[PDB]
Amino acid sequence: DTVTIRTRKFMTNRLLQRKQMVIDVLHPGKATVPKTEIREKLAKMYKTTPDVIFVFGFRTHFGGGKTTGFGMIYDSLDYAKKNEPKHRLARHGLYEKKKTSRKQRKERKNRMKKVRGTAKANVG
Amino acid sequence: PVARSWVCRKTYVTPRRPFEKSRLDQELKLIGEYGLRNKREVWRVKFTLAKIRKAARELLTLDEKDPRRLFEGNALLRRLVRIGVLDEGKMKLDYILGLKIEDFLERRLQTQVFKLGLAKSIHHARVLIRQRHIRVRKQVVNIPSFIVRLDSQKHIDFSLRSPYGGGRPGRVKRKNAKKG
Amino acid sequence: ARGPKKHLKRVAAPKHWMLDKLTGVFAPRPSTGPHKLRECLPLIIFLRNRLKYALTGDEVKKICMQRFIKIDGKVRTDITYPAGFMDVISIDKTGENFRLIYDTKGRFAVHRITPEEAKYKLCKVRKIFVGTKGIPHLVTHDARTIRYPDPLIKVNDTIQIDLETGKITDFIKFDTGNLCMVTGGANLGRIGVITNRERHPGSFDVVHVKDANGNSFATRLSNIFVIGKGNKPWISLPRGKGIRLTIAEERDKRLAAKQSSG
RNA sequence: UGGUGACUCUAGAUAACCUCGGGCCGAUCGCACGCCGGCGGCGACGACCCAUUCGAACGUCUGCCCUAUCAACUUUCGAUGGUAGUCGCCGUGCCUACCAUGGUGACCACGGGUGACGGGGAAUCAGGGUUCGAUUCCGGAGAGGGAGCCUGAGAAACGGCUACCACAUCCAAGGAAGGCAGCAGGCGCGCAAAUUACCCACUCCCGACCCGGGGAGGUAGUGACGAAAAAUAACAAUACAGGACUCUUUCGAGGCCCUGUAAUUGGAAUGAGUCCACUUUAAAUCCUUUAACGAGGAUCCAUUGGAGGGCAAGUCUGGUGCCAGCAGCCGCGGUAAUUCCAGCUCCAAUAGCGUAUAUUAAAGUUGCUGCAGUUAAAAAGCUCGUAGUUGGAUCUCUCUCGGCCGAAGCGUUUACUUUGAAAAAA
RNA sequence: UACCUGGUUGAUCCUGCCAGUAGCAUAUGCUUGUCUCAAAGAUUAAGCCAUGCAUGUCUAAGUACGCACGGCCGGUACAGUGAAACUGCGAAUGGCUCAUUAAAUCAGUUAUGGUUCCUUUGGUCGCUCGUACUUGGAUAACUGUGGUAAUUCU
Repeated sequence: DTVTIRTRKFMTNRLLQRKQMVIDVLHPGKATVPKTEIREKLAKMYKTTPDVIFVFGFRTHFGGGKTTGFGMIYDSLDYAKKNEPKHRLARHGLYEKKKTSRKQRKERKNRMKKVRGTAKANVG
Repeated sequence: PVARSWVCRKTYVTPRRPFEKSRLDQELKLIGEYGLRNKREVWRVKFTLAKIRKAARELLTLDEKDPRRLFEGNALLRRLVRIGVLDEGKMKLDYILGLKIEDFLERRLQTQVFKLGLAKSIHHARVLIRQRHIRVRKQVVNIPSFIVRLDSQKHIDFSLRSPYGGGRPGRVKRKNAKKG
Repeated sequence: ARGPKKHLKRVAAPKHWMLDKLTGVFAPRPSTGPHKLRECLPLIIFLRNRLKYALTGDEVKKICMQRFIKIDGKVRTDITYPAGFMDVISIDKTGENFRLIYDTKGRFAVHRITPEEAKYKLCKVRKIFVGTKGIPHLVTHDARTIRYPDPLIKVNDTIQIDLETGKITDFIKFDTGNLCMVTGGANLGRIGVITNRERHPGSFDVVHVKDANGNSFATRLSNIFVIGKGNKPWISLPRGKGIRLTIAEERDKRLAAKQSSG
């Protein structure tokens, strides 16, 4: 067969400007559908652009029948960029995290703790 | 402090006398008849039966109209008839003490696959269930100890992807076809 | 041991919050406020666990800092704000108003009220005292002080408060025959008409309450909250009308509903 | 005025006082428009006082392991009480002055011991119990040992300070600087315990704060502490074996069912593994999902203890010959060793099994339930006697205002029993 | 599952203990294919610690004449972003360990009418009879001159 999408626990959250739902994906003989194809399917189902649709947490049931995950369709892309976790934005190429590791930041902070004034900017 | 849970329990009891001849013979009879792997499966079913018997025995000392006796005994009886161990005609607390270990061993998915004819022998049934060939309703079940409820007995099919029921030959058949 | 504590362990959190045991070590320690720590519901619990508008506490913060939440007519931006009994939670963005009424299992039920009923609340008065050149003050269970109350309002009565002004509009005396809800103890959340009050000087008075179905229970005097005058409540009751069902009756009702509808 | 069971409460009134180290009545900031030199709406921040929100502190009642080879203890070093004060946030011998001579104890005071932090709880347990609880929840205490403090609402704080004691660091010898019983990691100790990893995505906490931070916490690495599920084969044809809930003058047809070191043969099934794309997730850090390859000695080879009894299973064979060794106990071994060293075979549990120690049941061998004391261990030489323990019969709607109860009260008290309230979760 | 068995004797019945038997918790030995949950320097040394990290924090709304960036007219008092520094808050929570501790801690009960309370929340906040269209002096950050082998010294 082909991939089927259903949206179980649909809810309209006006407080975060979105619609949040549970997505069931029927792929009876395929690997777990990539999040992008599910996003295109949801965009077709809800008559919107697939750039305001964030899906995550997809678990495939034992035996290979279906997959269950969560999805959220935002009112616009700016509302998405405002209400979204930064990692789900980075999964769409809309956000880039810092490069430094925790260790570098912590040691740099402790190094600046040992100087006073503008010399703090001269550490690191 | 961790967000984890340490709740766990053992599901069997090791017998007091390790080398009782009659006990060994009976346990081997059960293992051979139901195709179990070791004595721990026999002891596990024994432990569940013993706990059910203990609950029933405690509830039989209460007054026949004690609300806790009514609620808990009705729940226990409904559970026992749900998995088909107890006939719904015999739904008194005193009939719980009449159940044997083989009534609980009969409801295993291995035994049910053997009985419904999907397998030629009980060991064949075990290897079938363990090899993702048997599904209950729409769920592939790999666990031979799966206790089948009464409402689930009618739906034990042969899986929709198994070579025996779904229509895709296995590795051996495909390789032999590729040989010629 | 030195100074106040600021954390609340998940297993040490009140049971009526219905929190998990695997979602982190900690629970939202409610901020100080009108209601006690164990007799409240933090806004994060209400928004995320009950209404499920937010999946995480960060989304609760995102909701609250948009000023979409009001409690008793005031916009509250603290996600651990303790909202307690009788409190009115207004969400004008979604146009819905809730009142925190105990469920019969002693838990805060998600109870929806009309916008007309969100304009007021009931408050159990905790003390009356004259102070500051003869001005009489009244302190309720919200820890809110009202000057110049009606002279007939005494302790343990119930006053109706207009939230916009905060002034008393009416009151019910704590008298035999007035409807009351139990706010503490084993009988928490139960609603019935007061039938007796056995006074124990120097100790806790015991109030006997008769439920609408005839069941009779008792509580301490500090656990009674008069709802209305006579059998008529002054607020809309939750899905259950305060009538506790025995576990057998609950099981029978669930089975009958399953058979009837599915 | 008001309140409590109860105030020397709250409120009111009068004569005054008000700390040089006097206290309240805003010289503060942002955003929008607005009408005469006007009057303003919405917030942010900051005082004072009142209001158990969060607490803290200090009291009541009951409950705490062993020990008499600890029977008297405390009263100069306040011991118990009274009066006045000091100090303290307050009650109080908390301290001081004076007065009294008290206070505790076989119903175990005082002293000693504790591989003693207390509790929720854990193991075991027919009923009764016996042991354990450093350990993630609550309470306490400490931050090398003592002691003293600063700041502050809150600390006698130690990822704060001051000093001494012990240890130890850099020194240009003038000085300076320490505190892992936080997370990793190292040494030492020992029978005995993991990575100097990733991240604030979750749970929450802190801050001026929607934004920053968090070795709290999460996530992985090591992991046979432990717990759950669960492979190491299934089927068929073919010797043969037996029965025969099948047919016949023993006979035999035994595919009419079920076994069987048959390394027989035959095709099917599949995951351990290697690999790909997803999915997972803060980051593929597994599980799940799809796909490729992946079993005949399916060498893709299950082990740990045993075979006289207790106790399941060989007085089979070879070796040793009271030796070596086995053996928890009884015992085996000095030329057929059922017991040692081995081969074969067998059985017990099985991804687990053996051993040492502590502990529970067994132990009705600590006995309350529930043991014993003529002779097996044991009744004091005998009598008196205070605590202690036990103690014969009997004795058959409580008054009110409001004379339908909407409504009363003091009925000798306790134990006991039933009920009700209150009583963290895990 | 309210259970026993071997061992004193030539043999017997006992007392009685030893030994066996099952769980549990530490250590250890041999062995280990899959998968889930999970304990883990407690015991002896509350013994000693190299190194790194573990507590910091700014909104429209305390103080911005750091071009360190910055433009819109730029002798517009202050466009704006913003390190530093002063100010405020927190650092008394959390985490660790179990040394001390035997009516002590702790548990249940009750009390504070015998006290303290940052913060939150609700009130009071022109109640006082005698330049205000806004007062005073420092001080940081910044510039510049140094001292000590050495410090988060100054």
